[PDB]
Amino acid sequence: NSVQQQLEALEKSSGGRLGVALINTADNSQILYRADERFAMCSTSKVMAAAAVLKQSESDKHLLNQRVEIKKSDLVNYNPIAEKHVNGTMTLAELGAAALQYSDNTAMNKLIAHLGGPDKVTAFARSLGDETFRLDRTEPTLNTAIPGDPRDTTTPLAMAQTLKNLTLGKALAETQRAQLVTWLKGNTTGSASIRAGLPKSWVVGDKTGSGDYGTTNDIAVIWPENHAPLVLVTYFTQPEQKAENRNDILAAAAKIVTHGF
Ligand SMILES: *[B]([O])([O])C1=[C]C2=C([C]=[C][C]=[C]2)S1
Repeated sequence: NSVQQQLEALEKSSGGRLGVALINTADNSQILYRADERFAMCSTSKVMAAAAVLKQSESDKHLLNQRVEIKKSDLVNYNPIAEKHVNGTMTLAELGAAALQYSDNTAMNKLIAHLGGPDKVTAFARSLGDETFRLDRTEPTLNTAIPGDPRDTTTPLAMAQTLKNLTLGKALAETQRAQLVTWLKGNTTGSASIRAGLPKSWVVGDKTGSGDYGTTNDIAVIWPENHAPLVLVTYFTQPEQKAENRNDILAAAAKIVTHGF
């Protein structure tokens, strides 16, 4: 059975909608499945927010050390790093780390509020040639992931193309590009997702995302031991609002598309 058939068989038994975009930078060949369809990004959009601040930091050498006050009121839901700093301060770099590596929502909203709001993250994405990405809301409401809702969505292919540009490509200056990579490699939240479908020795940098309707996402950059890097986006969402998240589906989708490398 072909990869396309394995992914269609995986989607069918899953009770949800599967979106996959793999980019093999060796020859820029692509494995695509619903790759032009819109999915709620959920926390995977946190990569774009941080990246935007890294871009700013190219022309402002004092930015990433700029201190930001964390008060109790700033605490939305789920603030694993930010809660440890209430009545204190975090630098933008520490916020960019917390947002990516622990999926901290306080950190995400601080980055958004610094940039000037969700529209500004959208604007940044556009400047990278990404005409699909759109961030509309702050945390946690950006995770409603309602079917048919265009807010806070993008497509697997577009997000794979942008992630490639951000981590391996021309989007950021070298120093900034290297920091984003370092941040993604040190993710702590992606063990049961794409990483679970790959060889253990492979190096991986990823940002997971989950929301309502069982929306379960993960976007990764993969460095094999004897091959060029791979960029993989795996998106998955389900019909019913209180569906269970399904990281195992992302691990399964990762294993299917990499069987050959
Ligand atoms: B993300 O997509 O990984 C997350 C979204 C929310 C979290 C906690 C509380 C509300 C939304 S983590």
